[PDB]
This record gives sequence, C-alpha cells and structure tokens, in this order.
Amino acid sequence: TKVTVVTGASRGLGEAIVKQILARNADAKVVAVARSAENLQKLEKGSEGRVLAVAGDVTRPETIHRLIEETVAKFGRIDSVVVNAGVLEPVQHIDSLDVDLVRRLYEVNLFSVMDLVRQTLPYMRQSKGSYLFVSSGASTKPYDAWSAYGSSKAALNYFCLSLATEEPLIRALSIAPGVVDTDMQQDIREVFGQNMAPDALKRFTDLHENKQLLAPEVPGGFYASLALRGVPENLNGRYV
Ligand SMILES: NC(=O)c1ccc[n+]([C@@H]2O[C@H](COP(=O)([O-])OP(=O)(O)OC[C@H]3O[C@@H](n4cnc5c(N)ncnc54)[C@H](OP(=O)(O)O)[C@@H]3O)[C@@H](O)[C@H]2O)c1
Repeated sequence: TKVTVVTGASRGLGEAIVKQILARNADAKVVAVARSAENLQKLEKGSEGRVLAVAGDVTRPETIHRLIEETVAKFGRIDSVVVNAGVLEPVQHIDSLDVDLVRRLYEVNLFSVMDLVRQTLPYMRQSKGSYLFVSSGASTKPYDAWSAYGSSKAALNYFCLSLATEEPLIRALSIAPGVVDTDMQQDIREVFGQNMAPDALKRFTDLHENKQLLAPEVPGGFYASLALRGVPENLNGRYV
C-alpha cells in the first residue's frame, strides 16, 4: 500500500488528485489536508477507509506536526507528497501591491512547503518517495497583476530543483497543470480580473467561454499516476 499526502484536498485540483489516486489503485491510501474540515470529513466518509482527513492551515507548523503524527499512526509510511495548496491573491499591479498580502501568499505557496518537506523527509527517504509540486505557467510568464503569485511559483520551481539535488534518495517534480476549471479561475473571472488589464483578463474569460478549461480530473490523473508510480529519473528536479 502506497500512502500519498495531498494538500489542498478540499476542492479543485487537489480533490481531483485524491479521487484519481483512489480510482487508479485499489490499495492506495491518501492523507487529505486543507482547512475546510467539513469537506475533508466527507472525503473520508466516501472513501471506505482509504482517506485520512487532517484539517488545518498548512502555514501553522502544528498542522504539519499533527499531519505526520496521524499519518504514521494510521498508515505507517509516506510514499508521496503532492504540494497542491495555494493562493493567487494579491492580484494587484506592482504600483498598488499590498506587501502584507504578499507575505501571506508566500506563507502558503512556499514557506509552508519548506516546512512540510523538512518534516516529511525522514519518511520519504525510507520510501524513496516522490515530491510533486503544483506550479503554474505564471512561474515563467509575466501575467498582468500576478507578480506575487508568479514569483512564488518561480521560487517553488527552484526549491524543487534544490530539493532533488540535496536529497538523492527522493525524487521531485514541479508540474504546471494547464488551466483548470476550479474556484481559482472563477476568482480570476469574477473578483481579481477587475485589477487586471482588460486584454489580460480577456484571455481567461475566453478560455472559460470557449469551454477550454480542463476538468480537474484530467490533469489530476497525471499527478495521481506520478504519485503512484514515481517520478522518472530524467525529469527529477525539473519543471514541466
Ligand atoms: N487554472 C488553475 O486552476 C491553476 C493553474 C495553475 C496552477 N494552479 C495551482 O493549482 C493548485 C490548486 O488550486 P485550484 O485551482 O485547485 O484552486 P482551489 O480550488 O481554490 O483549491 C485551492 C486549495 O488550496 C487549499 N488551501 C489554500 N490555503 C490553504 C492553507 N493555508 N492551508 C491548507 N489548504 C489551503 C484550499 O482549501 P481550504 O480553503 O479548505 O484550506 C483548496 O483545497 C494551486 O497551487 C494553484 O496555484 C491552478
């Protein structure tokens, strides 16, 4: 039985990754982490004993300590960690950018990831496990008003390369999922887009209106397969 931790499992891509893991292997176990306790408890209930819900904010080290304690007690091992929790706000031009909101975005998208990797590494070394990071095309392309988010995914890509280089017993891969039909894209269209140049926002509303947003299960099946089968050595540390 392989045990995967998925952060951000209460909705969107991360929820789809959990479901795809359970669909693709009958023995696999998943530890689902996010703040929304009611959603996670429903995931646990629907998954026939194969999901352990751990509710909490990943930016608190108490969450991460409890996550590892409970995973080890219930399943005894960690084989894969899917780093999917993330936030997009603040979507603001640099001339208007609220640095306190930037600090919060980095807590979620990067500093909590450093803490999660540090605390899981002893178990992941034993299992030769794979760390999977959810990145974005914004990590290399400068979307208007997204300097905070895009810079944090650039930092995340580098952190994945650094991890693979320092820890040869594990594998690490940073994967952008394309554009995915989730609340984060809905937020772009209906909330954040008023801070974006009209032409820049029109790219995302066009994708929506043309029915080109991916169902989360589609990129989610690729993370699930990587979580179950491992990262291929020729892509270790890379961004794809
Ligand atoms: N087109 C796209 O949608 C797209 C494109 C490229 C990359 N991504 C990346 O895909 C990942 C998933 O985002 P999504 O599109 O699935 O949006 P989403 O549906 O809003 O899911 C975001 C997830 O992160 C969790 N989360 C946020 N802050 C958290 C925290 N402090 N502690 C724990 N969990 C937290 C949320 O759960 P709670 O609110 O329950 O905590 C939710 O489960 C993000 O890293 C995003 O950057 C998305």
